[PDB]
Amino acid sequence: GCVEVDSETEAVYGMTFKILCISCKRRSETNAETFTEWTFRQKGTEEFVKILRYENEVLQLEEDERFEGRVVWNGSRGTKDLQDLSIFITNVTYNHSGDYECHVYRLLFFENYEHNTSVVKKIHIEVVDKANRDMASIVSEIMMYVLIVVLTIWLVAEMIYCYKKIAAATETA
Amino acid sequence: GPQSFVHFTKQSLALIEQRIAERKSKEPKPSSDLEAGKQLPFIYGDIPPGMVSEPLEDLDPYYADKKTFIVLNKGKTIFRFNATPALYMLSPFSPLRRISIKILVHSLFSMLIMCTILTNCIFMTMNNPPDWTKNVEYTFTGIYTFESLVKILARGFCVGEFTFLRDPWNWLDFVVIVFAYLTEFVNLGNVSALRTFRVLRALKTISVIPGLKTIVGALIQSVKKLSDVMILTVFCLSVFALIGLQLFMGNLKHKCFRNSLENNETLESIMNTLESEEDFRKYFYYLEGSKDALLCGFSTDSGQCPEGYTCVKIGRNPDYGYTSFDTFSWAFLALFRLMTQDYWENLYQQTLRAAGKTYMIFFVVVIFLGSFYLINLILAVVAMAYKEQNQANIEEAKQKELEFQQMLDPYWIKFKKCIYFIVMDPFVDLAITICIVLNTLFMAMEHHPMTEEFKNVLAIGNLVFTGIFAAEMVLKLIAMDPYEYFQVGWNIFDSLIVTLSLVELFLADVEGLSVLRSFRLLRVFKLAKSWPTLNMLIKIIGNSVGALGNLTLVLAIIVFIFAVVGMQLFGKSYKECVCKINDDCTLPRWHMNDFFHSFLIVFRVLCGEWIETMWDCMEVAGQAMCLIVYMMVMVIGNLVVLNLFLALLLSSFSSDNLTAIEEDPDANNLQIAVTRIKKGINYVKQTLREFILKAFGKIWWNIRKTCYKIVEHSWFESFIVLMILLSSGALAFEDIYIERKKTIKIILEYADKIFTYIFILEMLLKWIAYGYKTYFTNAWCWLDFLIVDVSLVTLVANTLGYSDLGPIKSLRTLRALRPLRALSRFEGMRVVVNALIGAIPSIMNVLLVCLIFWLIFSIMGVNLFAGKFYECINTTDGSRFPASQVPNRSECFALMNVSQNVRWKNLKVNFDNVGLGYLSLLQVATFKGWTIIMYAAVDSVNVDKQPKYEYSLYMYIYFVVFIIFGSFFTLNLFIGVIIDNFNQQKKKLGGQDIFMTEEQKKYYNAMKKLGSKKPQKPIPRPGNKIQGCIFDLVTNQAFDISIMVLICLNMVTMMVEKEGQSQHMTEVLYWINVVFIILFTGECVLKLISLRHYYFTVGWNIFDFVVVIISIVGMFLADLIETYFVSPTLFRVIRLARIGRILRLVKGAKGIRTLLFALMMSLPALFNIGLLLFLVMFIYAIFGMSNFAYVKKEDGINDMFNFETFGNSMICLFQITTSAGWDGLLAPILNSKPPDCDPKKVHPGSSVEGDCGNPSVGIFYFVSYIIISFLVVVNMYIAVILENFSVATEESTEPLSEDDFEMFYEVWEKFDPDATQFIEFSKLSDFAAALDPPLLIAKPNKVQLIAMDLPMVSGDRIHCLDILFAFTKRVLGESGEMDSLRSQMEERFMSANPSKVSYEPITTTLKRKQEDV
Amino acid sequence: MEVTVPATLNVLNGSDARLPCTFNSCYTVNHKQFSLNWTYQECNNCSEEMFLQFRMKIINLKLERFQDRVEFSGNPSKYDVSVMLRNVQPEDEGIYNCYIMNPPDRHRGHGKIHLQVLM
Ligand SMILES: CC(C)CCC[C@@H](C)[C@H]1CC[C@H]2[C@@H]3CC=C4C[C@@H](OC(=O)CCC(=O)O)CC[C@]4(C)[C@H]3CC[C@]12C
Ligand SMILES: NC(=O)OC[C@@H]1N=C(N)N2CCC(O)(O)[C@@]23N=C(N)N[C@@H]13
Ligand SMILES: *[C@@H]1O[C@H](CO)[C@@H](O)[C@H](O)[C@H]1NC(C)=O
Ligand SMILES: *[C@@H]1O[C@H](CO)[C@@H](O)[C@H](O)[C@H]1NC(C)=O
Repeated sequence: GCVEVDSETEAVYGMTFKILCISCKRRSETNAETFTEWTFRQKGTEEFVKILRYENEVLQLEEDERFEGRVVWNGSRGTKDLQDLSIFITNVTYNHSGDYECHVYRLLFFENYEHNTSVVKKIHIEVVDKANRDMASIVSEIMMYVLIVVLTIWLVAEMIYCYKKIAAATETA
Repeated sequence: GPQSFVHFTKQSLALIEQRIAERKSKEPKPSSDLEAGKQLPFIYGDIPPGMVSEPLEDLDPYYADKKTFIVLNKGKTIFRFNATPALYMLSPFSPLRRISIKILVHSLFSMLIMCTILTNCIFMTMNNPPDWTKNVEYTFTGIYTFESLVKILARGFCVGEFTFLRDPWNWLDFVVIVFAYLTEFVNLGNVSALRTFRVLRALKTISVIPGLKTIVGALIQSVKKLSDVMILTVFCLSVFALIGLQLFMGNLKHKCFRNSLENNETLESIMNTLESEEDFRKYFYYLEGSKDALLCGFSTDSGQCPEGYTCVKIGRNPDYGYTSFDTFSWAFLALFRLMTQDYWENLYQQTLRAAGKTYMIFFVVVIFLGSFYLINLILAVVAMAYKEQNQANIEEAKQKELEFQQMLDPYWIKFKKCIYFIVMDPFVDLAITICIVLNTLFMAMEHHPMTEEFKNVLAIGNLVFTGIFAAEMVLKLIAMDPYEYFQVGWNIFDSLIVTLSLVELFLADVEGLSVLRSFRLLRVFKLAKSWPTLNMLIKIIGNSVGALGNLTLVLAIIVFIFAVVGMQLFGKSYKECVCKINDDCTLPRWHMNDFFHSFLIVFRVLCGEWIETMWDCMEVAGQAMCLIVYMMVMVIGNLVVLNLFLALLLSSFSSDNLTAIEEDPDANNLQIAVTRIKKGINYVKQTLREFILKAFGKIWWNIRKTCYKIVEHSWFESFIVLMILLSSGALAFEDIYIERKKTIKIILEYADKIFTYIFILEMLLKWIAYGYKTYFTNAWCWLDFLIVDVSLVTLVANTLGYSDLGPIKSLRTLRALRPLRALSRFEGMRVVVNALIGAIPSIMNVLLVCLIFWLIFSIMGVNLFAGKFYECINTTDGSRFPASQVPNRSECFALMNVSQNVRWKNLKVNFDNVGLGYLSLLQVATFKGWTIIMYAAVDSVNVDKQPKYEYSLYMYIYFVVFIIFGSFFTLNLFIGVIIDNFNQQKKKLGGQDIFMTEEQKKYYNAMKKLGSKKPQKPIPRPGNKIQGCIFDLVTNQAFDISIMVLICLNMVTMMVEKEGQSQHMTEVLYWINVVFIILFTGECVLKLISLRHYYFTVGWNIFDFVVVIISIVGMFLADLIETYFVSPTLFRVIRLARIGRILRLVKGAKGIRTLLFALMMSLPALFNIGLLLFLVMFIYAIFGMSNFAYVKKEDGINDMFNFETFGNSMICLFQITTSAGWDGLLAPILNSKPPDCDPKKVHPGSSVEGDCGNPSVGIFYFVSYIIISFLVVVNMYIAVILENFSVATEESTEPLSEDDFEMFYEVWEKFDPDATQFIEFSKLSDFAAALDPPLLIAKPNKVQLIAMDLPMVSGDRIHCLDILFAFTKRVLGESGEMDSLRSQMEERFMSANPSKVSYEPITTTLKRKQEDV
Repeated sequence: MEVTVPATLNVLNGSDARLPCTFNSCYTVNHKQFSLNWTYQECNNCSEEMFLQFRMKIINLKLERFQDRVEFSGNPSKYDVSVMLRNVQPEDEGIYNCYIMNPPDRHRGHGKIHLQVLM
């Protein structure tokens, strides 16, 4: 089943990065004919330029040079009922930092009814020079060592105490 | 008077008259062995040949005065008549009456009536009969009228004590006659309703067939005892119906309505102008292929309308509108359906989808406390009534048999003999028994997709086995004389079977009974040396048609009656109003238009499925007529079924069978041969050994002591339990939405790392504390060891090396077992587990028998429906092609060539081999998935032929027979032995309860007493004049009874709330409720003024006081709720408070208070079971949500019910705990190959591939689950309820009279003036002679005074309390209260006299007298 | 379909003759699909002349042989399709037929009345 996950927000310079855009239908059993368009406002500017449009299983790329090459479809294949609209950058550069817009245009087909829907997803992408470990993993590892050591110490302390008491009471008689 | 034979003559009549005249001028029971209808006692010898069938004088002296005369049959039965001329016309000497009464008392007369009754029963089963049927029914009514005339003329009708109309059965007969004649002459419009009555001629079987009338009396008594339970059931259903109608009023009218509307149309106009499924599909959202619109909800945990639709409350309820909570009546119907668990899972799913998932709680409570508690209550009451009845009959039979005993106070013959030896040989029989097993195991290798050579192999093998068995049959017949041969039952059994085999080998073209050879292994029960389980089952089936043959017959009779009634009432309607229940305007699968289908419907109702067929009936024939007929079948039929089941259960599994056990003198060939061959094998073992041998530091002890302290302490244990709970929760957090929960993902990883470390530390500590011996000769420690081992393994591999690539990604799924570490930790679960383990050995012993029985049935099924379940369907529609377009499989393949999306597919669960035959039988036995298999069966044609509609119609017989022998008998045996095992465990441990801990027993003893305590304290009267009167008021019985009315009035006030009622009725019903609130508060205030402080002493007066407060705040709060805040969901749940005013109704009932008390006694045990069930469900949920989270969603698996989260999975699991719809969940798991599942489907947001299921895992999952659930919930709830119920209905014995102890003391002072509490033994002989009755002991006292074993203190002196105890124990006997009364009597004495030094006993009066003699 | 009519109806010349016809069809009468034809023949082997028909609405064909004396006198929703012949004349003697279809009920109903005109 479809699950809306959010994309990561930090790409390593020079490497490859996949931008996630997932939009599930409310009821999975229906039919649709989805198509998508992406726009991108580069950090330092205020306007969104269209970069790509993916309709009818053919991706037509805009005439932009920032994304000339360097980007390939990585969404749903050969369906026309497109639920994952993700794109993938190859050779990320600094110019690819800013806001992204994932316009999803869906046309649900019903009994006698045709509903033209639309959704928007905003993603913020920051290009760093080398990967940064997420604070969550760090503090978790740290606390997971702290707990181990404190348990061991508590146990050993209580053990030495009890053992002294036992050695005492042994030869008391 | 063995020669008391005197023709009732005119002289005798005159004598009787003068006797009566002399008695009436001056102004006991008859011997029950003399009464008419009995059999003539042998005490009188034979009849004089001139007296039989002739007016004789009455024998019983009780009638010797009254005007009677009895006549005796040539079968020695009694017929007591009246002497008055019938209708003042025919004296007992009128030749007419003479010859009539002669005819009446005759065996042939009865056999004739039985014959004609059965013939009429057969003729009633014709939907449309010809006219010569009119002639023969004229004959029938003629016969009935004639025999009724002989009765009325012989016996008498106007005058007497033994007359025609003086017996209800003749009432029935006369009713039949008059109905027949009146309808035959004058007729009305609804002639069918008239003719429906003539089925009572079938009821006349009860009257004519012997023994039945006693059975009907027994049933009516059983019902009479079912009085309080019905009231309790109605009351509970009513309470839950009020609750539901409060919560779910109008929810099932939710629908997804399209948003954009053209032509300036509104919802109102639309709903006013569209009345066809097509139009509703145009405007509302219908799931493809469904009949009702999809239900939606407003919350976040309810259904979801697709984009472009919105949820609105409009239209009609689902299921033609018969499923709702809109009015009280419909809510009551729905709850009754929930109680009997009839397709309740659909109601469950609908309600959860329209209201939200958090209302699962409602259904949890209802099912257990309603469905499970009431069935068992009904079970318990029926069982106790029956057990009492039977034991009464049997003790009376002992009394009668006691009374009876007191009344007694050439060369061919040469080789015949040589053959006898060979054919009896203790080895040939064993060989034949192994040959039988080989033959069945040979036949069991028969599967559908079978090469031809396999077929010839099987054919020649079957021929070989037929040869073997026929040869042995011939040998027996030639050694043993034919008569002696046909004497034994097994001989004729094997004879018939081998003869049928030969006959079909006779090319006679039967091809239907060759399967029946498979019935031959039942001979293995012979050599089973009364296998502790097998002979049990055979004697079950024997008792069914043998001892209890008069019950099965009644069941068959009533089923026939109901089938015919249903047909007569509803057949023509089913035919006419047909397009209302079927679009193609043809008859549905379950109709009532001919006898066979109506019978099948009735049978289906007894199995427990009555709601769908009932909905179809209510449309065609109206609601009221249909409801009444179904409810009578459901109530009466299930009553009789319960009776039959429990009868056998108790009769064949209780002290009865183990009592009067006789030894079998047959040296079984089994034991002989096994001893001989055991000696042979030990001999050859010994000679093989022979041939082989002839040819050829205190510190460490301190360490262990210390580790022992820490592991034993209590902080340590509690800490470990905390860690266990945390680890199990961590498991519960990992669903399919774990990707978006990032931080939690990483946290749970490191948390798993630390848990593993902790548990390894614990294990090491235990090792150093206990040691390897003590630790590894334990059972739980092995469990913890295994768990930590798999955890450590995966941890290691996950990090250093292979790092989760191989089957490690499958070993990782065994984390779901980590909660198993809780069983050992909690005592409440350890006791239940222990009991179940103790019961295990008897379970896997009836299991073998069950598998053998089902193996037979599955082989037969495989031979009947091997590869005949294939069909050529239109995948888009899902419909079978007409078998005139696509006749066979090649044609379907040609259509696949040309057209698209057609498929020659096959049922997932079929009979293609014995493996799936077992699965198929499991669905039939549980009635969950059975209908599809049954439809597939009655349509089969041949191996590669398109199925046709009801081509092989009578294959329904196959499933009917199985359900009876499998689904009904196997359940009997299982519940039978299991329940006995529990009774054997209790006795082992002292008769204590085997489901309670040691801390719960204390609680149990207290609440047992604190419940049932008769004596109370009267409340003093207040002093004041203005308070006196109020007190006189509130105490009267008048006052209490009146309040019981205002409670029922309040109940009916809640019952008239319906969906969409006028604003007026809302305001009125509001103001009425206010008045009721005023009145009960007033009652409370009056009680608190009459009883100044003693009001809070009574347990009930407190419960009223709470209800008063709660009801009031329910009024104010709800008012405040809606006005300055808004929350309808809360609004409703707070109005549930007013229900507490109805609960007070159980304060006056006495049966109900007793039945509920049995429940309160049972919570401690049911709570333990509830725990163990929950842990099992949790473990299954983790397995499910990690195996089945990506299945197709094809059926039973929906957007809301699936294994994607912990919420959803637990919801599904709770559903199938009652096995409801487990076939639906399994179905989408059994498809593992395209074009069913796509093994490379990508899911957005995850990395898992493919939505296929694993059939092997899939099957094991559900089959194991529904088994475990049956063993726990069904069989322990029955055990727990059964024990408490008995002790609940038990009273207490405390008959002591205070004046008797006073006289005991007042006489004691005459012998002990110094009040030393001691008396001399020489004076003991006169002390007992001065007491008044019942304490009086008549002289000689010395003979009884010694046998009481009175202890004696120093000085040949005796204490007072020992005399009181020895005197009290004789008048009361050896009762259970006697030692408890002795316990309190000594304790109060020890607290009053601390000088123990003077009470030491030296000897007893028996031992002292033994010293003297 | 059960259709209830009098097999023979005897009416005085000049009086009004109600030709009663009711039909026991379980399905509700949908005026958009219900069909009624009331025909008239002189003899069993003679030609039938349709004189009234309920196709969507009551259609009186105004046959010359009846002048304007035919009226509908029923209520289809109440399963009554009777007609009225005012001021009966001797030439009205003959056979009258009530044909009935009540979709989706499969079977067509037919009632036949022999009207006789008395002096
Ligand atoms: C005594 C035991 C052992 C057997 C009892 C059998 C009865 C339960 C059967 C036999 C006759 C049947 C009855 C035959 C006639 C009717 C009348 C029937 O009502 C109508 O026909 C109304 C017709 C109309 O109103 O035009 C309702 C079913 C009922 C009670 C049947 C209910 C089931 C009955 C009572
Ligand atoms: N088809 C079948 O197995 O018939 C039996 C009955 N009828 C249904 N429509 N069901 C839905 C699913 C189901 O399990 O099959 C069942 N649910 C219950 N409680 N019994 C079943
Ligand atoms: C409202 O309905 C009327 C029908 O009488 C129609 O003429 C009119 O155009 C509708 N108005 C709109 C805004 O659709
Ligand atoms: C048509 O069907 C047959 C199989 O029945 C197949 O062998 C043949 O190649 C098919 N031809 C076409 C037109 O697809």
